[PDB]
Amino acid sequence: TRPTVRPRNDVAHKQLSAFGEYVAEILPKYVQQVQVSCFNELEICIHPDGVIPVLTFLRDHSNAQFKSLADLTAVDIPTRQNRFEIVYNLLSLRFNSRIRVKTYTDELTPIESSVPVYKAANWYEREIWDMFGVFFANHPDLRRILTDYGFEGHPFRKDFPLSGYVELRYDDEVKRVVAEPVELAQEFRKFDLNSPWEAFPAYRQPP
Amino acid sequence: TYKYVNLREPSMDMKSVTDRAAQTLLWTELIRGLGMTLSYLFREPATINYPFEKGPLSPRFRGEHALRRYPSGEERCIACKLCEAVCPAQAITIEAEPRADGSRRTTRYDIDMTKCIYCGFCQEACPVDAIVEGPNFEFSTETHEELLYNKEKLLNNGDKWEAEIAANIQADYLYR
Amino acid sequence: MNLMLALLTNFTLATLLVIIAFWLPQLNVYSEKTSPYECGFDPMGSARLPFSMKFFLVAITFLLFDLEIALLLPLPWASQTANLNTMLTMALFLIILLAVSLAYEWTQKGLEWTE
Amino acid sequence: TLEGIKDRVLYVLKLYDKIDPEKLSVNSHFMKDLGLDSLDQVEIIMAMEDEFGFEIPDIDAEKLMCPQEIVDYIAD
Amino acid sequence: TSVKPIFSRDMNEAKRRVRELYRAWYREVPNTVHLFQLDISVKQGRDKVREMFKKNAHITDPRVVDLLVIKGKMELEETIKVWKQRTHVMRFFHETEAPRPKDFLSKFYVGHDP
Amino acid sequence: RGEYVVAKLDDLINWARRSSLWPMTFGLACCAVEMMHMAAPRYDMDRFGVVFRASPRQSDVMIVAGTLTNKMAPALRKVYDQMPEPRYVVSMGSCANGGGYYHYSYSVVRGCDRIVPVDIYVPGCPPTAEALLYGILQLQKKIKREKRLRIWYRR
Amino acid sequence: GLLKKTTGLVGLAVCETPHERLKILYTKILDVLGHIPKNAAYRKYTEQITNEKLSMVKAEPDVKKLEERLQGGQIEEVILQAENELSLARKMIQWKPWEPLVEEPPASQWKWPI
Amino acid sequence: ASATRFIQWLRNWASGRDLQAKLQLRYQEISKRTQPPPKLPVGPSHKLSNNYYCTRDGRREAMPPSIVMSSQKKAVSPAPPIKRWELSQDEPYL
Ligand SMILES: CCCCCCCCCCCCCCCCCC(=O)OC[C@H](COP(=O)([O-])OCC[N+](C)(C)C)OC(=O)CCCCCCCCCCCCCCCCC
Ligand SMILES: CCCCCCCCCCCCCCCCCC(=O)OC[C@H](COP(=O)(O)OCCN)OC(=O)CCCCCCCCCCCCCCCCC
Ligand SMILES: CCCCCCCCCCCCO[C@@H]1O[C@H](CO)[C@@H](O[C@H]2O[C@H](CO)[C@@H](O)[C@H](O)[C@H]2O)[C@H](O)[C@H]1O
Ligand SMILES: CCCCCCCCCCCCO[C@@H]1O[C@H](CO)[C@@H](O[C@H]2O[C@H](CO)[C@@H](O)[C@H](O)[C@H]2O)[C@H](O)[C@H]1O
Ligand code: SF4
Ligand code: SF4
Ligand code: SF4
Repeated sequence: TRPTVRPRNDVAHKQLSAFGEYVAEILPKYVQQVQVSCFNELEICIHPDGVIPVLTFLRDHSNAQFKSLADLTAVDIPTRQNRFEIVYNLLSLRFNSRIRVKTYTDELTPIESSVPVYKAANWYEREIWDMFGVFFANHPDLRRILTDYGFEGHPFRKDFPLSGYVELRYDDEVKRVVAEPVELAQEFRKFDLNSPWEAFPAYRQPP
Repeated sequence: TYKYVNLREPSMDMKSVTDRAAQTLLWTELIRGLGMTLSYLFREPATINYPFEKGPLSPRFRGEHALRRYPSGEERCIACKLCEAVCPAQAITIEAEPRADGSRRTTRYDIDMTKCIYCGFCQEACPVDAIVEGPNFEFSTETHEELLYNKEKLLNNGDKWEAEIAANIQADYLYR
Repeated sequence: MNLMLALLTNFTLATLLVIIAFWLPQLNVYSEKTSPYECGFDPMGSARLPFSMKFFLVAITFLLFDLEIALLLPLPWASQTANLNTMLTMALFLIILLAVSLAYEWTQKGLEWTE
Repeated sequence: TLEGIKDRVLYVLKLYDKIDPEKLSVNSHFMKDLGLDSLDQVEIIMAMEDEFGFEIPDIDAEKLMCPQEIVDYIAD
Repeated sequence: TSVKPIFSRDMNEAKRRVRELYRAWYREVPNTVHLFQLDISVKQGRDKVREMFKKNAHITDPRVVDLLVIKGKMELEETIKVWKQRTHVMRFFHETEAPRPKDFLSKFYVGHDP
Repeated sequence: RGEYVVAKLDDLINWARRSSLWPMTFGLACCAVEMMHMAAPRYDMDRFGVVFRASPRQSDVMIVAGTLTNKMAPALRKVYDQMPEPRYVVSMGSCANGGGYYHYSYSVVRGCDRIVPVDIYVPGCPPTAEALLYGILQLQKKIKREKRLRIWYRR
Repeated sequence: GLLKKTTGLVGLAVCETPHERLKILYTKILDVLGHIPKNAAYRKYTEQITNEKLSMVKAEPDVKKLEERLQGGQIEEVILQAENELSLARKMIQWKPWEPLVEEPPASQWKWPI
Repeated sequence: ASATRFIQWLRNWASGRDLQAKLQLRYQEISKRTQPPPKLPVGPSHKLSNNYYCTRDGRREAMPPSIVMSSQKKAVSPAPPIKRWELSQDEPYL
């Protein structure tokens, strides 16, 4: 119990590992990977076809009972051919436990909408469509939610520039707000911060 | 542990039922609410007489920025650019070169006070206490341009406010 | 003549204040300034579109009840009659029938607004 | 009114600005002959829907490439 | 090259959805001008709609076409429901952008942009 | 002497206008919380004659208290145009002043002065309630210095 | 035991006959589980936990003492969970998740950091 | 604090509380605005020996996730069922 180091909890690590393979045994058709982090969080990585079967099972199964969708989001990794990682964070009140379910898609492949499983997923999928451009099939009402009306692009993609492409001002001649190509009085100053010395040997990739 | 906020069955005896009828017909609970606002009418108000009286502040207050000097009059800033690196808003802009006596000193030190989030990271990062956030908060301007501070403005602020800034630093530097 | 003069003065005074209000200040009229207000965004549809009345039945009942007060207002004068036996009976009969009419509309859910 | 329907359809095709009435014939082809494109053809069909007050589904509209082909279609 | 479709099995089905969208936009321009009190004519509005479809005429992937149609319907719904304001409808016409000549010499005189 | 008369009438209309500034009930983000504290008992803006009114038709001042996004910009301009005149704009906090923490975002207007004219800029993130009050009193003194009738007399 | 006045959860009505209702529901779940392949992990695990719950229901005639053994909250919460399990079992008949993995991911799909 | 006796009684009666004991305006009970200097303590790593950083390096103890299954017996739940909450004994019903 060194004072500055976060203590381990092996009991939680063991319990989550056992449940991880329990889920893999029951849904082998869709489960591609199961892992538990060193701070005791369980992740199920699945084929995208399994979004509805897997999420239904975790919600309704008597030994799972993940009734609450805490969060639904996406991550963009341009180096992958399926660049978008879709992440579901679920909470089980009955068993006081959390689980993460992850799948993937590319710019042109639809993902089945999870609104039938969780009504909470409605706006989360609109946000993912808005910020990443991932289409969700059978969504009752898919449209932008955060961006401006008529906004072009998906800002949270890694290749969308920080300041975008257009900016707004009031123009007296046309007596309205107009959109024009972005110019910055002071360009954002890119910093190269990474140290050229490796920090964490435990995570070194093979050469 | 938990408690129920609203789970109580009213008593159905004659006295209780007649107490509730009086409350309904004679508005007793509404009259009680009138008593509370009446008691406030006769309390001393909490208002202070600004600008003749001021709200209290502490030595840690983060206000207008200033560039400081050593007791000799030399500038403290040696253009390390730690403040510029840490600034969450990228509100600081710095240029530097050797001074005519070889000193390491800035030729530009701008703070865009309309970018700045007044977070105090720059004064935490400074190794020589050159850049600080002073105690002034009454510097609203009539134009946007007046809030784009260059080094001359920031040095004047330091010269203007140093008497208070040094006393504030004295009060709080043992907490840093 | 005093009543007519008092009314004329009141509405003349109000009209003069409105004349000053419109001819004293400096105006700067343009399209966006005079557009209708809806919290910063353009209205969807005309404000002249039908606006459903959910208390329509109470409103019609008001017309009938509003006329009952016209029958009841003479009661202070009717109390000056020598024929007080008849007047009191008829006075109570009218109020009771108004109460019965209110009770009917109440029990038959006529005072509840349409959903 | 098969005789008349040839006239209303020709009147609309005349009004449609992009079509030169000198090159227009009851057998003129919108793409090959009258020099129009798919969207122009779609525009013409909506003009037909107006003056005849009835709907031409896109499955139907895709085959009407000549003024006569429209005439044959209104008959039913 | 076996991929999950969005809506259209092939370009023939996609071009049907494109024509359906074009009709919906074409009918809508007269209302948009009237409702938004725009100072342009229905002809300019429909020419702009035509210009927007034309820039994408070179696509051959049905999935890309489907997404363009999905966005087109989203854009149309925003307009019909007056979620857009007049400023949004007029952003298609770029009325305040100065001309940017597109010949080598003109660019050479103004700067380094190719 | 007309000069004397117009000078005194300027003082009266200026005094009436600065003594009765009615800001629009309009706030955008965290800066609006400090604006609430200016209305709260410690500062009691109402004691200066400064009273919020929701309708733009009945407002003299727009306090832009928070970040102005691109999506919100047309609505801010709309309700400013719907204010009768004279009208004033106080820019409160870094976001409204020039973008602030979100200056480089794709969705943020870099300063509300791109959308509306601004009479006073109140610095801070957020400005303290006292700082905002200082800005309101600075606006009052700006209105006190106006010379509308003296300039009209010399036209 | 004396009846519950409320379950404490908005919209969850008290059940007058919880033992009988639970027996019906678990029996249904076992019936539906009989059309799933014998070696499918879902059937084996759900049969095991369903039979445990059913055994506890038969062996405990008191609701409060039964709620303690079930460890699923109010008895009306256990009934709702039994209904949710039945609905899932019917769906898993049509999904057949016991079949082999439909497709492997690309090479570096789950590699982090990149 | 300067309210006369009659006014104190009036607002005490109207509110139904003894308001003078818990006034919402602050007087002399607050801390002085000048304070003696502090002398803050140091942490457990302020030692001159037996203090090698490698033995107290939390960041370097983090490990990549444990791969339970990849595509390269009793039923379980994620954790034991949650224990039912108890009613408060301080005040079970408000
Ligand atoms: C409850 C009742 C309360 C009623 C209170 C009534 C107000 C009492 C205080 C009166 C003060 C004097 C009024 C000055 C305000 C004028 C508005 C203003 O600021 O304009 C600036 C303008 C400035 O104009 P400008 O020429 O400098 O420039 C404006 C034009 N642009 C925008 C292009 C620059 O002042 C004037 O134009 C004229 C000032 C005249 C001052 C004398 C007032 C005479 C009013 C008579 C008008 C004739 C119509 C009749 C109206 C009814 C008569 C009572
Ligand atoms: C000899 C035999 C004699 C025979 C005659 C005997 C007659 C006397 C006995 C009859 C009862 C007398 C009192 C009748 C008063 C009217 C009662 C009434 O209507 O109030 C009840 C009303 C009910 O509403 P609610 O509580 O929400 O629930 C009702 C469920 N349907 O609730 C309300 O109306 C609440 C009103 C809300 C708005 C109140 C806001 C102001 C409150 C402060 C007012 C203080 C009173 C000031 C009076 C000043 C008069 C100058
Ligand atoms: C839905 C239909 C409902 C119908 C309801 C009808 C209610 C009628 C109730 C009875 C009201 C009148 O009751 C009656 O009032 C009169 C006075 O006016 C009284 O009359 C008494 O006083 C009057 C003077 O005031 C004398 O002239 C008279 O000789 C004397 O008998 C009667 O003693 C009393 O019996
Ligand atoms: C002669 C003048 C003096 C006599 C008073 C004359 C007016 C009498 C009005 C009698 C009304 C009786 O009929 C009325 O009908 C409704 C049914 O919709 C009843 O019940 C309903 O209304 C009440 C109040 O709205 C609700 O609390 C109740 O949940 C609802 O079921 C009323 O409790 C009852 O009061
Ligand atoms: S206070 Fe914060 S935002 Fe402002 S200049 Fe310093 S580091 Fe930058
Ligand atoms: S102000 Fe301080 S931190 Fe910033 S450049 Fe100067 S010495 Fe470095
Ligand atoms: S200036 Fe600061 S406090 Fe004000 S809205 Fe922006 S981030 Fe929030």
